[PDB]
Amino acid sequence: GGVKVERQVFGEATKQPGITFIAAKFDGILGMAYPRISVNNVLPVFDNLMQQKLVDQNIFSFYLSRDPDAQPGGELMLGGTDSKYYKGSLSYLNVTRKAYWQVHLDQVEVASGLTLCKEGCEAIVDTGTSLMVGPVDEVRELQKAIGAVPLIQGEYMIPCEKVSTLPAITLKLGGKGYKLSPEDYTLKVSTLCLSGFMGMDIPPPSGPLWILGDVFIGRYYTVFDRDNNRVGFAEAA
Amino acid sequence: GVKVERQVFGEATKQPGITFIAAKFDGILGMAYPRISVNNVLPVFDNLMQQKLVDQNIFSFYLSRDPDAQPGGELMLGGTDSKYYKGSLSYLNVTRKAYWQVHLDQVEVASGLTLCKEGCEAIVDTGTSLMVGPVDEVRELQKAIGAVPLIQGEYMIPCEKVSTLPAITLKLGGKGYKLSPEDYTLKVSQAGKTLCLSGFMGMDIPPPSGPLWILGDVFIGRYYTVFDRDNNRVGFAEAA
Amino acid sequence: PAVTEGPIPEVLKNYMDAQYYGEIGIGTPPQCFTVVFDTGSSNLWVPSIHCKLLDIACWIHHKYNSDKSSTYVKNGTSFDIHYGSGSLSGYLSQDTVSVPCQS
Amino acid sequence: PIPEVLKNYMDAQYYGEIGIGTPPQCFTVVFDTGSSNLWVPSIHCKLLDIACWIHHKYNSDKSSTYVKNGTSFDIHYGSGSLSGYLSQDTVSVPCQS
Ligand SMILES: *[C@@H]1O[C@H](CO)[C@@H](O[C@@H]2O[C@H](CO)[C@@H](O)[C@H](O)[C@H]2NC(C)=O)[C@H](O)[C@H]1NC(C)=O
Ligand SMILES: COc1ccc(CC(=O)NC(=N)NCc2ccc(C)cc2)cc1OC
Ligand SMILES: *[C@@H]1O[C@H](CO)[C@@H](O)[C@H](O)[C@H]1NC(C)=O
Repeated sequence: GGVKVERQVFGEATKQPGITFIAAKFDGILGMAYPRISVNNVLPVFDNLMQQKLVDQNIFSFYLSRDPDAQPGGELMLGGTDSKYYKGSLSYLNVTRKAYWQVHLDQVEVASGLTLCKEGCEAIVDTGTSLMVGPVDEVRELQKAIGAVPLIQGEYMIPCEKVSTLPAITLKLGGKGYKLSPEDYTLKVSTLCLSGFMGMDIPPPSGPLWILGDVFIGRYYTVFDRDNNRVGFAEAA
Repeated sequence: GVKVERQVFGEATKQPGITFIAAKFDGILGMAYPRISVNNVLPVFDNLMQQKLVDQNIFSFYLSRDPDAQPGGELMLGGTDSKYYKGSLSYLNVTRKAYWQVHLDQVEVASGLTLCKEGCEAIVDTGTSLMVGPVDEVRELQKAIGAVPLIQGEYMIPCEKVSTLPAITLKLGGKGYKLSPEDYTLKVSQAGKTLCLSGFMGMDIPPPSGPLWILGDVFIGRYYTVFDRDNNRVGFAEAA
Repeated sequence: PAVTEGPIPEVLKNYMDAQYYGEIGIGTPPQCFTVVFDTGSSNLWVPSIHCKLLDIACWIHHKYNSDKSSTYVKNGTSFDIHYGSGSLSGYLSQDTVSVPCQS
Repeated sequence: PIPEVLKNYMDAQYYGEIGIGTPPQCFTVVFDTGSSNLWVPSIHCKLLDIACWIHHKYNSDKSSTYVKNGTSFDIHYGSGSLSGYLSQDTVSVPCQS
């Protein structure tokens, strides 16, 4: 029960400077964004799979487990949606720019009162990002609001005893409200509690951008529609 | 046990970075000379000495290199544990009473390469896990043992090549302290992957203190170390 | 019932709620590699057997060998990718990509 | 002679247990022959100091042999830095609590 993408151009990496890839458990990356952000303008795997008419529906969906114990850890469904991993109906958001899976973010309301992204922002649905990313100043406001303290690389830590007490963070997308409970946007470490919110400034013309990483996708079953150029979300199961 | 009365210490209120988050220990108990003490505070052992709490003013270190052996090491205050060493101690006179500083005659690589040929100054440091030497000298060493640089003066060796590696002898007090490749290489495992870290690190210690070589836990691991304060010398034996 | 093929499920492995990777195949017969299906990038890359000795990551990761594939087509063109976290360089090649590995 | 059992972490960290005060408060320390100062985390450490959150803290109010100094200290190790203030008390090896 699998697919074979013929005549696919890929890169054979010979230089991987740093420690980034030493640490990494995977061997490489299979990019799934639009052909615009493809290095040396190479036709990506899904775009080739589309061209070769290897699926009926040109869509792909991600279920990501938020417990490293669970089996399977996730699922990528090529050419459809797995109904056994989501609740209720999909709610679609139109892609604003066909490079990343870019959608308009209406607001980021912190249950406590604070509202970030008040005039509206642009966000990207990124599976290769584990945390939520936002502008340095906006994310700095957020962590002052949830009693978190900075460590390094725009990362913040919360005392674990305070995680219960924390406010929810709702993301207003396509008119609907996508709530993240403190247990959703915080990760236990080594025992330290890492905030699922990271401060990083993406420079223009691409930026500023918010990144809805695995923290988000883990809570909301994500659908990537290429025929209709939209992103659908449903309460993960 | 022993009780060191009227000891001045520091109560840390700021620990910037990640260094101490990561660390499994709560603090540091320094055991070098009072010269390198911040705000010239009399150190724990110097106080323990003054209070005549031990018969002999010496301290020993056995460090297990299993690593998971029980116990994983021993500090013997006021003596030497004979159950952790082989043969007799061979003493080296301390050259400068700040660190536990001894003269290093040469760094020999079995395959051919000699480093510290005219002689250097080394420090016996328990708070250093690896061997440290000057950046250029250590760079020569890893070219010689087919290791490649990782980051922050740290080098990595393909594990398949560890068998084939040459020994490294340290000439101290006339005697020769060999380190087999299994002694000077660390089998670092993480996320179900194994790498072999070279026990040799390149770092330049600036003057007046430097240049200095550092004989860390890699050395002390293979050689039971004795720190004599009455006679101002450092003794070594083969660890058991 | 006798039904039509339908969608392809690619089981993903979760590492510490930080890494989500699945298995793929490159070549004929397929050579297995684990990849991150990154919706934030548009390029496919795996470590080459022709990788420079300085690249430590290569030592502990699966390497593509073009000589073992019959569907391999040489292009040779050099590439460079920059991600928010890291970077890499190498050269382009063309081959069959199987999902899942199917070896 | 007194034997101080040491714990080995990944052939990189060798630390043993000690006591500060009357009654002794337990802390794990690195017996570093490359340094000459004794320091442990204080209960009066800054909320910003995350390392403090997951490490044992000295409380001078719980010790009867505590003698106040107050003098500020600043240590700079290759790897990292720390600052705090000086204090005097009884140091037990091993903890003996
Ligand atoms: C390198 O591989 C690339 C990718 O297939 C080749 O260039 C592309 O060719 C396709 C048609 O097959 C075009 O649609 C792309 O737009 C081209 N890429 C770029 C950079 O725009 C290229 O010819 C191969 N090189 C060699 C020397 O074989
Ligand atoms: C295992 O964790 C630690 C152990 C000890 C310390 C203190 C320290 O820096 N000790 C040391 N021995 N430094 C080496 C040196 C370098 C130059 C000269 C001149 C002298 C000595 C800090 C640690 O946290 C990372
Ligand atoms: C603090 O301790 C040092 C070292 O023992 C001593 O010289 C100094 O006088 C003390 N300071 C005070 C204010 O007690």
